[PDB]
Amino acid sequence: RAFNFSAGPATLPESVLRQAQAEMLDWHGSGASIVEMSHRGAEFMSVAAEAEADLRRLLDIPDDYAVLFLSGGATTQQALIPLNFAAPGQRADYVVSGHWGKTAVKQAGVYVDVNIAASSEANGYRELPARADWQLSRDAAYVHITANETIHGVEFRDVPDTGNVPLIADFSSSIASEPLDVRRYGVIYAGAQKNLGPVGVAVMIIRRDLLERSGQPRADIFDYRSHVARNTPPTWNWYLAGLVFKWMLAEGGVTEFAKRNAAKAALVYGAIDGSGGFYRNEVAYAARSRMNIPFFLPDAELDARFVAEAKAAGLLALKGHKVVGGIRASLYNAMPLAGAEALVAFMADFQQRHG
Amino acid sequence: AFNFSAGPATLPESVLRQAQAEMLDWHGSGASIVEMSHRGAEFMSVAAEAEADLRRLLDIPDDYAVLFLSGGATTQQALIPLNFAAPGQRADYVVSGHWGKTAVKQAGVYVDVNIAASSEANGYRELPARADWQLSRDAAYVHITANETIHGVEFRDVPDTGNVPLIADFSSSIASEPLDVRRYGVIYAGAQKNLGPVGVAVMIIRRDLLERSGQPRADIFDYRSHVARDSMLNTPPTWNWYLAGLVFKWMLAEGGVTEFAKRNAAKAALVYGAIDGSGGFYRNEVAYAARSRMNIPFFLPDAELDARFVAEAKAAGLLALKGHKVVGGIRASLYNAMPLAGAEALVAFMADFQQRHG
Ligand SMILES: *Cc1c(COP(=O)(O)O)cnc(C)c1O
Ligand SMILES: [Ca+2]
Ligand SMILES: [Cl-]
Repeated sequence: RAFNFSAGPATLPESVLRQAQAEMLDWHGSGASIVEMSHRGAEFMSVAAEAEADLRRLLDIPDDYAVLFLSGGATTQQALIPLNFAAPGQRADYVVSGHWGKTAVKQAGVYVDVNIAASSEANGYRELPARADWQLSRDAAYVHITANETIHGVEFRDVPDTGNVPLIADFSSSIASEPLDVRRYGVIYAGAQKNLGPVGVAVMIIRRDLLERSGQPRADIFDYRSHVARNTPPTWNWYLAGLVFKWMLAEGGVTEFAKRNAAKAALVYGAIDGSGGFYRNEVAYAARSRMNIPFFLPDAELDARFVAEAKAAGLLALKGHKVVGGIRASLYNAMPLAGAEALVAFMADFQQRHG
Repeated sequence: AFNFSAGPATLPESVLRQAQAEMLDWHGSGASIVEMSHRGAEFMSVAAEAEADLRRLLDIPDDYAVLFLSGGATTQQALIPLNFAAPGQRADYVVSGHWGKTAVKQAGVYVDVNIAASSEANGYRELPARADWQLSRDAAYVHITANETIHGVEFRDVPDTGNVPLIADFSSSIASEPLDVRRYGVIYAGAQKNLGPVGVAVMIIRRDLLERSGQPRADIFDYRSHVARDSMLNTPPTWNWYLAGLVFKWMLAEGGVTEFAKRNAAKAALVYGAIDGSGGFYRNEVAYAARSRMNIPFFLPDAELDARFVAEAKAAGLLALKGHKVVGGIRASLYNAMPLAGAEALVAFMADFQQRHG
């Protein structure tokens, strides 16, 4: 098979893509395309309601959290979060463990007093900053973390304690990759084209008491309270997200993905750690991501040969991000265990031939 | 059947057929558009065609920027004052209907909105004379709604705003006829109306306006950064950009905006002809110079006959003709994808309905 290890867009389940193609002119036999459905018609309202109900069941989202499906990606929500959940220039704490947290900080500085409570940038984002050294603010509007740093392969494995300050977490690249204890969070959000919502579908899960905050002066379209009262993806995108949620449920839910993703990552790290130094991962063991695994061969020429020979072998999109170099194997929910097995077998053969 | 919906609009059948056929096999490549990286060479080539085709379709000069954006027209109605006005600066708005009211609503927190002209107090039937507009010398821009879908009111000219740039919402009429882009500071259009349900908004910006500082704002809310990153400042909606590009190609293959000017003038002339010849049986009160070519509301002698018109038309295969809830009546939307034959079928039904009920 052709395994697609792209960090973005994530590989989508074949059956989901096949279904979306097959009924694109004839949804459920109705004779009309999902693309041309009115958002307010009975047909699409059922699609949207099933998408929300299925996501709530997948992640065990309580009724006292709101669920939003949104356009504009994670970066738009990184601007809207301080505008909705902080007073103007109120302090907000950010923990920076990689590129996507830096981006979240960049959007928010205009609107809130952004405090870097901790950062691993000085060591090149090779670890999580130790919780003991975090410098949290008593009056912070929230503490923002990036659950899984997609470029740097750095992942939280424990929900940090932030006292009585709500925790806000960017789960773009790991949402629904394992059980998520929603009640521990003030806000969980995820951009599109990573682990959960496909093209054009960002997700936000919001503890409802946070909607009682004034926030900052803002247009209605930038007010989450107005979104919850009644900037949603196109219908076909929302329908595609709903198909993904149904697929995840059919596969066994987050109980199954926890086991599958742990197994995929253990195989790849095992292949790295047992390679006698030919493959090298530089992330602290306690922070090693299950979802995005960066590693390096002895030089960049071998890195390039690996990407090209892997591509020829049906293993796609393995070149690391520019700001890191090397190789990056992404192992999202729709990547089967067989794909990690195929990568590990290729890694063994490649080393036998070039090492 | 013919679908007269004001939104979402009828998509050309050929566009949906092509999109379905190559969903998993774009250009014979075996690759799906929905899984393409936006910075990969394949989708980069799609985005370049989409911009080139739109520039060709509307004759957009090089000193205007073209953006493809998520968030719809309402998002851009908040971003326009944040990008093109200083905090609290005067901004002039012309309200000829409900989409203008929505634009005012999004902007009021960021700029000192002045209603330079409005028809709200008479149910949006008629705008004041141009000489009675209260335009502000210090305004950051004048915002108009080119076509208002609920009341069927359209600018058939371009108002003179002096040296204050004109910003125009073309969601329901973009590419329905030639447009002299140079007469505008900003042209923008959300999806679902004359573009059809393509899932992306377009903006056309005179590049000197990007030299303005606007208001302190996140980078993701900064059109300057969107232009610098070619509408890929963050992850764009790729599939939707691709669908919009198919619509542009379809519009060019039909003969471009000169052909749609002819077709849309002919569809509207047929329907207004049926209204105007009816002896008052079909009522439309919009002054002729402001009559929309794209959304044509009219009223039967009473609401019971409006309901009979909707129902009997539906049974005749003429769909989605009920007027917006806030006005009642009938509304025939006649977007680019609606063929002349649809207007002919509607007018034949209008003649038979009046023969029977009148
Ligand atoms: C991919 C990714 C993003 C991307 O942000 P968008 O605005 O959706 O492009 C954000 N956060 C994380 C953790 C990511 O992995
Ligand atoms: Ca600040
Ligand atoms: Cl749409």
